[PDB]
Amino acid sequence: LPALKLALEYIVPCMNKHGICVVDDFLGKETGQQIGDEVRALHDTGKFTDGQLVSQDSSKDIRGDKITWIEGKEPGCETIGLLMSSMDDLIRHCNGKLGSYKINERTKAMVACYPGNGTGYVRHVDNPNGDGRCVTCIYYLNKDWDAKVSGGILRIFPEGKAQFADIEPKFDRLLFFWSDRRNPHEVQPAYATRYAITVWYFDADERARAKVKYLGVRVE
Ligand SMILES: O=C(O)CNC(=O)c1nc(Cl)c2ccccc2c1O
Ligand SMILES: [Mn+2]
Repeated sequence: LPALKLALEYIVPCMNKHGICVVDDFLGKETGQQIGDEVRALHDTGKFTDGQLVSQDSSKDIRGDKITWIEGKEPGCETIGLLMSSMDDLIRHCNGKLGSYKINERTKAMVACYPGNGTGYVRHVDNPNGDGRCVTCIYYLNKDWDAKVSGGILRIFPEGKAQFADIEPKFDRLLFFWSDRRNPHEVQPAYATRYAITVWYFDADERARAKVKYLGVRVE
């Protein structure tokens, strides 16, 4: 599907209505599997961190999600860069229709690997203090994921709503949601290796004034 039809007929109305939007089969099996291959290659060659220290004898320490930051131009990351370009194309075609936000900037990609040792990620808000991030975009890479046996569901707790939104981390699934306090969320314990790629998109105004908050030119 062209970035434009998805954006205009699904992503814009869904984000303005629900603030949580899922696109399945975003890039297709061939491209999705190549991205999976690149991510697994990064993992197998030690490009990830050792993992979030979950509990602290140091040999018995439990570590959780591993991460690596990817620009998309690195050797062996070109298909990740293609994913990032595709995300950018969608956001570009949503211009002026997501909230009243103006998006002209993003982060690098954060590739995350939950190692499958029963660790997850605690309930949190991505941007609770106004750092400029307005949309969280996550792409999942896990073929034939069965949450009934592997866990790893993303559970979102939409504000003002007495309800859960449970999202399985399915292969070739793209997810968008508002990054601020509207969408507290958690990753339930994962019992199999679980990969995802996240990009955050900035609202230009919030980012500009965030620079005032968290602050140079020489004076002679
Ligand atoms: O992977 C998922 O479905 C959802 N993950 C997250 O919400 C998530 N959020 C943050 Cl802020 C971090 C932050 C650092 C490392 C991993 C994260 C993560 O997986
Ligand atoms: Mn998060």
